[PDB]
Amino acid sequence: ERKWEKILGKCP
Amino acid sequence: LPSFHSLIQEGWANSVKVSSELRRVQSQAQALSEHLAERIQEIHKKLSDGSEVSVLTRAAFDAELRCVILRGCRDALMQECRMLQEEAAGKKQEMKLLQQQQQNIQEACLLLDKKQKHIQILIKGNSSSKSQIRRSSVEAQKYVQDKLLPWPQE
Amino acid sequence: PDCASNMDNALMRMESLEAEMEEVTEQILTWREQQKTAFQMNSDANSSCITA
Amino acid sequence: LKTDEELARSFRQILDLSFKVNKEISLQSQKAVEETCESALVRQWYFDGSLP
Amino acid sequence: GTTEDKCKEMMRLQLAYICAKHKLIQMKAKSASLKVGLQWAENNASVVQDKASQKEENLKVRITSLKNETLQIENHTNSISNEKLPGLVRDNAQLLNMPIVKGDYDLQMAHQTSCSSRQDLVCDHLMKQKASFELLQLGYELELRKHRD
Repeated sequence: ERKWEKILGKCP
Repeated sequence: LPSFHSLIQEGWANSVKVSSELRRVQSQAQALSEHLAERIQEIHKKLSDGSEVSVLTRAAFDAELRCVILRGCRDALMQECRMLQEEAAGKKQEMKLLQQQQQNIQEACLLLDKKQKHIQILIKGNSSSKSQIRRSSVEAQKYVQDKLLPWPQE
Repeated sequence: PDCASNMDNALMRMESLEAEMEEVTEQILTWREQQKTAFQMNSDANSSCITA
Repeated sequence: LKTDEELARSFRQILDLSFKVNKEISLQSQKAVEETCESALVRQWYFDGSLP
Repeated sequence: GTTEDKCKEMMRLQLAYICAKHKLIQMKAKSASLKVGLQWAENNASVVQDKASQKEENLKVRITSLKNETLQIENHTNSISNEKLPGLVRDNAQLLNMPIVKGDYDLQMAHQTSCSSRQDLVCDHLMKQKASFELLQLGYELELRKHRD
């Protein structure tokens, strides 16, 4: 979750 | 009907089958890599007479070997891409059969509603008919009393 | 005698169904922790390659 | 008669143990691909097909 | 929460499928690659002794030509492994849901057929009752006609 929110600017 | 748990278990069993093939292909790739290294070393020992021409011939052998190994990798990836594309095409056809079942489910709902309206009409019709039979009985008795029974005196 | 003989022959097959459950439990738990040693050692191995 | 219930309670939990172990390993396997491929290419697999 | 756990379980299944299938295809490609390399090395081992008579300038050109072909094959291999292969593995992952959708529609169809049959049974009973009432009603009309004569 945290890995990809940090790359999307939005919670996956 | 395979329970959702049996369908997920069949999905996981298929994923485990994929993971078991991965281990088998891994061990085969390791043994082929060792046997290639022995054969490169044996060719290398026969070229040991120390001269400039031996070194260039060895570098040409290593360059031709590298080119062949990469060509074999590309062609194998293209074959697996084709196999995946055929598998996806087959499932897309079973998708069209599912759309046709959804349409039959909608038509059957409309049929259920039409039959339900007809049941309501029949219930109302039978209640009316029961009421009409009661009136017809009273009409026949009243005709006998008012019209037939007086005649003997005349 | 045949009642006793057949009843012990039933219980030894119930004892055998306990034994298959605990060994298959240890197979599942053995493989669970085998996999983690292979996943760990690949992180150490690839971290070493950066040095080159 | 309660050993029958308990064998039937136990194997219906060993099936849960197996399923749960396999999710622990598959999530660990997935994570290794997502940290050996470029995070921009993995992002193009998972998210650029869905992004407002 | 039970449908959410089942959907998370299907997502885990699709993600496990993607990771396992992607690694499998990469290892199949490496295995095929080594097998072709071995076959080429064995077939050329005897020929290296006789080629020791070749002039030095021609060997330099061959090495440069093979380095250029090596670079073109690496670029084509990288395009398949990084773009086409992940895409097709993902589309096959999404289609794993189809047997579940199939099982639900068969259940709905069976349920509707049962409801339709039960509606026809209710209709048939109401029509039998209607037929008995119309016979009784005609009986009164015929009686009234005889009374008029």
